[PDB]
This record gives sequence, C-alpha cells and structure tokens, in this order.
Amino acid sequence: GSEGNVKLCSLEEAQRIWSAEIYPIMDKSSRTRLALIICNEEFDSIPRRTGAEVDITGMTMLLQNLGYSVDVKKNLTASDMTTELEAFAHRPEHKTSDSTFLVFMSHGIREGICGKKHSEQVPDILQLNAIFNMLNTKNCPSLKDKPKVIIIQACKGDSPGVVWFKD
Amino acid sequence: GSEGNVKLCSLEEAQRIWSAEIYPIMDKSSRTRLALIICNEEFDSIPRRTGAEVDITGMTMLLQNLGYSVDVKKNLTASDMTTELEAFAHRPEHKTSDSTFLVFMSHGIREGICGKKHSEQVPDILQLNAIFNMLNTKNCPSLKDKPKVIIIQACKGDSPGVVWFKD
Amino acid sequence: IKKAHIEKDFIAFCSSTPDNVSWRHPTMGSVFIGRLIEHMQEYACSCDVEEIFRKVRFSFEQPDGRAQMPTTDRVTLTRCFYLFPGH
Amino acid sequence: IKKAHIEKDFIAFCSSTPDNVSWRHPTMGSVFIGRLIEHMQEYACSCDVEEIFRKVRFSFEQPDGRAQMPTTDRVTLTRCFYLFPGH
Repeated sequence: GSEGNVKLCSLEEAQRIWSAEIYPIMDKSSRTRLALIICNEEFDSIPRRTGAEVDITGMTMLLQNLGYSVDVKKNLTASDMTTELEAFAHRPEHKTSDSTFLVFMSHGIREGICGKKHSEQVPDILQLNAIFNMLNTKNCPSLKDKPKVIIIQACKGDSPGVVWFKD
Repeated sequence: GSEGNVKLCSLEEAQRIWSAEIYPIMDKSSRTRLALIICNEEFDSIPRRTGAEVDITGMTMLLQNLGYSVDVKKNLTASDMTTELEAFAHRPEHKTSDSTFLVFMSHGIREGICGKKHSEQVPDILQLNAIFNMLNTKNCPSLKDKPKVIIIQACKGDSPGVVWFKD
Repeated sequence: IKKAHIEKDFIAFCSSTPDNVSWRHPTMGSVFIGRLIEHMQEYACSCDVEEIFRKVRFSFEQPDGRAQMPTTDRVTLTRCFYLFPGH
Repeated sequence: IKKAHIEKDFIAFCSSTPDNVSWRHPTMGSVFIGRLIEHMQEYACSCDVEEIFRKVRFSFEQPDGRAQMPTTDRVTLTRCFYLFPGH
C-alpha cells in the first residue's frame, strides 16, 4: 500500500495559519490521539473485497503519520461494529486527545454499511445514524468540542451514478 | 425584515481571490440568476409560523442584492412544493445562469419538510431526497456544473438537541 | 452519448441537526435565517459559501438558551462558490 | 446542570453520493481511499479538512470511466480543523 508520508506544516506556515476559528491542538508529547479503522473484506454472501489490504495499509500509515494511534478491526457484523464503536467512544485516551478519525470500509447499500453476514434476505447493516449517535456528546462526552472525522468507503446503492446526454 | 445590503467585493479583492478551483460567474448584464423561496406560514393542523414574513423579507432582499430574481411561493402542500420545484428546475433562465438558491421555510420533522396539510394522522411531507432528485443532472440539466444552494429553516424533529452534564 | 454525474455541485444548509428543533422568534423571525443573512451580508465579499456556512455554525457554538446547531449536508461542490457581490 | 449540543464537531466524507457505487481496484485498492490519502499527504500542511475534502471531490469531477462523486455530509465543524503535520 501507500507509505503515507505527509508534507510537514512548517513553523512559519503554522504561524501564517494562526485565529479564533481553528480547533486547538494538544501538546505533542502528552496527547493520546486515537483512530479506528473497521474494514470488512470477507463476507458470508458478498464477494471478497480484494484490495482492501491496500486500503488498510495506506490509511493506517497516513493516520499514524498524522499522529494517531490506529486500531484495526476486520470482518465484523453490524453488531460487532456497534460494540467496537461503543468501546472506542469510551476510550479514556480521548480525554487527552484533540480529535479523532473513524474509517469504515465495506460493501454498502442505501440503508448503510454492510456487516459480514449481510444478505438481501437477512440484512446486517450499520446505519450511519448509529455512528453519529455513538460518537455524540451524550455517548462520547470526551470528544465534546473536538473534531470527529468519519471516512466511509462503501457504495450507497448499486447505481452507476450517472445520466446520459447526447449534446 | 432585513435590508439585505451586502458588503461589496472590490475589484482588488476579486483579484486576490482569482484560481482553477472557483465556480465561474457569468456576465452581469446578460445572466439570468434565479432563486426560489417556498415558505409555509399557515397550516391546517400546525400553529401559524408567526414571524415568517420577517424571514421572507430578509431572504428576498438578500438574494436580490446578490443578483438573483426571486420567486416566492407560500402555503403549499408537499404536492404543490413538488410541482413548483419541477417547474423551477425547467426554467430556461438556468441555462444563462451560473448558480441557484432554493430556500425552504416551514415546520419540519425527521422525515422532512411539512406541507400545509401535515398531521401525525395524515403526513404531508416533502422529503429532502426529492429536492436533490428534482434538481439533479437528469431532471435539471441546465444546472449541471453550477452550484445549487439549498437553505432549510425547519425542525428535524422535536428534541431540544442537548445533553446535560454536571461537570 | 456522454456520461454526467447525477448529483454534483450541491450544498445544503439546515437550521438544526437531525432529531432537533430550530427556533423562530414570533416577531424577530427565525434565528438561523437572521444569522445566515447577517453572515452573507458581511462575508459574501471575501469568503466562499462553505466558509460562510462554517462561520454561521460557529455563531451557534455556545448552547445558551434556545440552543440549536445548523448543519451542512450533501456537499458535492467541487469548487469554491464565491458570490462576488457587486460583480 | 449545564446544556451541551448533542451533535457538534462532526464531518463525514463518503466515497459516493446516495444510491451510487464507489469503485475499488482489486490490486490498487479503493479509488476514494487512494485519492484521499494522496490529498492528505499533500495538503494537510496548508489546508483544513473541509478544504482538503473539496479538493478530493474536485479530482473526481470528470465522469470518465468508473465515475463516482465523493460527498461531505453532516458537517457541524464550527472551526477549521488543521492537522498541523509535524506538530
């Protein structure tokens, strides 16, 4: 996958950026930034997501290089995803963090993200609403006033997403 | 309501902004910018939205001062809203416009925007999905590659939107 | 025939987050609307709409009294939308 | 007791628009993911995440071949999120 080497923000570039409209960053040596990657590759009833390891590698290296301790969970049902997100939201490290990233990579449909057991007959779906709910101020008070970045690689349905025109 | 007088972008400020990542603006004297305001104030089963005239005045003056010809439609069912949006999307002026604004102001619930006939017993709801669908590239080809700004004043449900904490 | 993206160059700005109320003063009007107008009047000259909308969200940051949080949704603007008022 | 906004300081970035497919090369990986990494590597130094995400959306603008349009949703960031890489 990708090396994830990030062009650095110079001392003078950070000065040019710094006024009262920027999220505060915590001290480098004391902060405990956390990121979570949930990636489903192997499914009961959906073809293997070949190339997912490339995505995992690249996102992991990038997030680490941006200063996040990265946890990776693979091949989960919507239920396991829910449990994992609840555990993540309660991690005490968030209290001494300034931000978080949550990365989801799976098959997907209009309703949401597919768990490993998903079928048309018996849905196994994580709703996007539940992600927000689980990371909200009530359920994740430690990330109050801190940027929560949610990245989702998935279809939102099976349409090519295009319209045709002659002229 | 509000006068809607907008601080002008100076010739040199427009220069400082101008590179390949900005929406192009059409010639002032030939362009035909359009905006639509749908505002429900009077309902069959929901209290009158007193103060809506202030909202209409302010948004109308602002959009006019930003260079838009503003059409105002009041007290519509979701069905009338749909018809009005279809008519708006097919307005030939969009072809010689560079952008549009769509402003919705009504009572609202989780499912969407309330039409004038809305009740818990018999819903009269415009879904946000339908707004996008009706203004998409298929249904509104004239606004392809042009910014479409949707402004919605409405509840998204009846929760105060807060959590309480001691410390 | 040629392909075009079905959904592109949209931005939605709603008065509150999912599940939650938006407030309207019976004589002074809707708070989100008034706040949006004021920020547009002031910042349309120097900021693109995404920037302006963020500024509006900031103005609601302190959950004093009748709290609400405006939200920007379904953003597929591929470029900066500057209104260039006066042009 | 004190009130706090239930939902604030979120941003979601999805690989495609509602109803629509996102693409993944079986050896090269997901196109959105690769594109996101590349833009983060390059622009985290000088741009806030909203800006970076817009740049990513721009890279998908031409609906050549396996078209898709990434979308930013449920944005309640009240401030600019700069990652300040190296800091």
